[PDB]
Amino acid sequence: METQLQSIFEEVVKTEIIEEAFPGMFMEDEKTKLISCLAAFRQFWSGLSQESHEQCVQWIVKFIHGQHSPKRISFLYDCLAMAVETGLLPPRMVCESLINSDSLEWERTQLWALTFKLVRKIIGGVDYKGVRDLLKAILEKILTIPNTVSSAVVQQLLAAREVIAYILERNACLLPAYFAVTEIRKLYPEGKL
Amino acid sequence: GVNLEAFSQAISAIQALRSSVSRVFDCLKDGMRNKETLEGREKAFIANFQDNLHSVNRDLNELERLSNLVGKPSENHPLHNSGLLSLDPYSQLLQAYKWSNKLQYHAGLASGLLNQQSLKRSANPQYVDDVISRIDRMFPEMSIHLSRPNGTSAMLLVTLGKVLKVIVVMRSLFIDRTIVKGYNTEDGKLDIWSKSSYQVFQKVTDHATTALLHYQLPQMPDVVVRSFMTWLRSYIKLFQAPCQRCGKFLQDGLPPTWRDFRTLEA
Amino acid sequence: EVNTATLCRIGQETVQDIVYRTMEIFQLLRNMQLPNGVTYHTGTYQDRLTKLQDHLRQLSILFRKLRLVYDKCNENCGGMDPIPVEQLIPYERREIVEVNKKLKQKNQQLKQIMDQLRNLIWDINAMLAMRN
Amino acid sequence: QPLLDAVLANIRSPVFNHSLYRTFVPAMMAIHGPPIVSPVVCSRKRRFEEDERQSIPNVLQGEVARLDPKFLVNLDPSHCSNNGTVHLICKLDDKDLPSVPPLELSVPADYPAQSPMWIDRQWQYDANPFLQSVHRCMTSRLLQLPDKHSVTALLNTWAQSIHQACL
Amino acid sequence: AAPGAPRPSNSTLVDELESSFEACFASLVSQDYVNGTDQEEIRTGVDQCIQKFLDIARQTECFFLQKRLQLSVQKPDQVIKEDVSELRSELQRKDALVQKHLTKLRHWQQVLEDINVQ
Amino acid sequence: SPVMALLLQQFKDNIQDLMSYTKTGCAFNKVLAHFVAMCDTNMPFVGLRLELSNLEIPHQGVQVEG
Repeated sequence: METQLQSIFEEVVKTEIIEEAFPGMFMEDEKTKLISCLAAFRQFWSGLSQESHEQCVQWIVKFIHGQHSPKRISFLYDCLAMAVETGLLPPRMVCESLINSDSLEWERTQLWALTFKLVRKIIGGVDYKGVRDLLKAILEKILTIPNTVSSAVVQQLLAAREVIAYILERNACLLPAYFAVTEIRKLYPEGKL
Repeated sequence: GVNLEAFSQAISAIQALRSSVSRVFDCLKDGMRNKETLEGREKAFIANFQDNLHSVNRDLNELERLSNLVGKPSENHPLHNSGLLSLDPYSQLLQAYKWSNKLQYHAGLASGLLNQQSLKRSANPQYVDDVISRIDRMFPEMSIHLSRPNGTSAMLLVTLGKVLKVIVVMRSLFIDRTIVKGYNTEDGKLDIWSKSSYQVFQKVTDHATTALLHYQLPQMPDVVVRSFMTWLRSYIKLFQAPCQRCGKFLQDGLPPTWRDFRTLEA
Repeated sequence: EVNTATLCRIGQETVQDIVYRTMEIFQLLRNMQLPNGVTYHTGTYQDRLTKLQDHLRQLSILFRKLRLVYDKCNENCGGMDPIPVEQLIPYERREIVEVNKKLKQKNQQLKQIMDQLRNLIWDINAMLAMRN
Repeated sequence: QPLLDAVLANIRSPVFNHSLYRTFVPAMMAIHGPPIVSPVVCSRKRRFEEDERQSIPNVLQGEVARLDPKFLVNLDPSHCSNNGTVHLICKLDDKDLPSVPPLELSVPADYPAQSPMWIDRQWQYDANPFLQSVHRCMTSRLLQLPDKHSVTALLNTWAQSIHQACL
Repeated sequence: AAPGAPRPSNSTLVDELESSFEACFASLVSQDYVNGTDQEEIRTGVDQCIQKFLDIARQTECFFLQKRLQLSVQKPDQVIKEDVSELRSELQRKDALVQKHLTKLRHWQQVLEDINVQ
Repeated sequence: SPVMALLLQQFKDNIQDLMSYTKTGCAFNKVLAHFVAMCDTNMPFVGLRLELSNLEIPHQGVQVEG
């Protein structure tokens, strides 16, 4: 079921093989093959007990942060975003599954930057008033960081401030801001620096 | 008399036993220098007992035991001590023996490591051949003989264990033009040039020619023919083929590097 | 009569010969067994003794000539003493060239002569192939 | 066989590891007499001062020292000093045709990632059709590179894609 | 002064070759008693002596080659004279071989005429 | 032992003549020799890289100054 599905997806996604990588003459698939893999995955999980699909969605994250492969991580994020854009793969479920359990504060700063760029691109995620809840977890990741980390990861880690500023500024057109206040109340009890 | 090596090994073993005893009693004379989590260094104590278990290695000498129990009262040595008391200068004989053995081993190692030659080039006797052949014939299971039916060159044949006899034409040295023939031979009235084989003995002849072109030295043909004879005699078994199975091809014979292994392996 | 480059080549050949003679004296020392072993009582013994005596005398003369040629090369530092072309390695003569051309022509003639000679030798070998 | 000393060493729990001194050292110094088994003076300062403090992690330094001289790496605006540690601003100054300098921002030396990030590419690649084909080839090659590395793998793949996709 | 980084030293590479040569020979003969026991203790010394000997021989050959190149690039007339002498020697050797072959051929002609005489 | 069918479609023909014209340069040795020797000298190195990936930095392909 889910294990066999993940095995098939890994066998399909992991197309990288250095077979005789010597500088020989052994002779843009990043778009067409991506859509093909997305369609195959959608046709597979469409009839695979979609009620538990959200669980498998979290299982997807199991493969997300597996490889280091920053270009491949960006490609995977882009193709999964496109697959979400096809109406399938509800955005709230996938963002909730990807945000937690793989945060790795400063452990994968590149993966952090790509993940925050992705959630910024998918920050639409239109839903009911139960969306700002995810924001809470975001602040949690900002809480597990003293502001004395490294002079290099400043603008790199600034993606968090960027996405939160975008959320709260477009709240005039994204989501009611008083709910944002009552959500951030979980960080401060009326004044906590 | 390799038993001398066994007795030296036993001496080293008992000296190691004494050293291990001293070391373990010295370690017991010290405690935990800096552990701070657990005095696991006491386990090294048990490890020291392993070295004391090396005392059982001295028991292995009982296998090497019974090395010498004979008469021969010191092998013709006593001349002045057991003989003429006034003959005190005897030990000069033993001194000369040690000197000669030391010189022999020294020059042997020197010649062995002098393979890195440094001479760029040279720029600014049938009785001897028969004698060299007869001297080389002095090894067991290597009955050779020559007849010289045609020409002043040497016609030598070798037959070691089987009917795989080999002929090698020489020019008083560097015997080229090898021909091995398994189970017939000297047809007509002398040596022949049929060179017929089973697609494997012909390969053996190719190997022999390659070795002759390979083991050719600029001078000193004695060492050349000695290496040749050893290289040929190394074929006495033809029963094992490492680095592969026993049937990699038609047959697995090529010991060019002082060891036989599976053929087609360069 | 400078012969300086030839002198340096001779010194190189002399040190090469010194190394080869060291190898030779070691190879002749390793096979110096006990005198009264089997039969080599004094004959081959004294023979190789005189052989190594001549070896050491020749090696001493060679060391003398090596010292001499080294002193000559040292004293040869006259004019253009630094000559930095060592680290700066790149990356009349007409009469000598004409004599060389004539020598190579005579050598080609002798080469054709030797070709005819070896052709006749191969022919004789062919005849012997027909022998009984 | 002599496990008695083993169980005794097990018993040696109390902190006074000085009774064994009086127990063993008399006979030891009696039969063995090396009172100075190491009279050589031993007084060295372990840690006085040892730090680079003047450059990036030298791991990438030793790596980039091996690359071909046809790759010319420079220093970008200061945003990859210590943690990121790499701003691979390189020029392929050689006999082949030149191109746009890559970004290739790798991560801390732990290497749970690679270099290619391609920030300034958005306008540097889509403008020129040939350079767009070069970018397509480079992406297809990088995606087929299993766990590419800091300087060698990325720059090598980039150069080979740039000089293969000429056509 | 020896263990440090600087190492001022001179007066070598001339007699040092003979020094290294004679080094691993006094262990064989000296005015001292020779112990009647030895096991691989001589190899540890002879290997070092032989490698030092090879190293110093290579050093001397490199010095000679450097002087060769300096005098060649400075004055190639010596190289021209050397080539001339080599050509003279080759011609003399060829003439000697030709004379020997001619003598052998004449002897064989004589003995062949004698054999055909029957 | 069944043949592990991994074709990889690894071939340059007939664009190998282009690689030949890129350099300074009657059988077809000039191309078959390349196509065999590249793998003949690559396979040991890729195997070494595979076995060495356990320790550290198994980056492969850095030519010796070209």
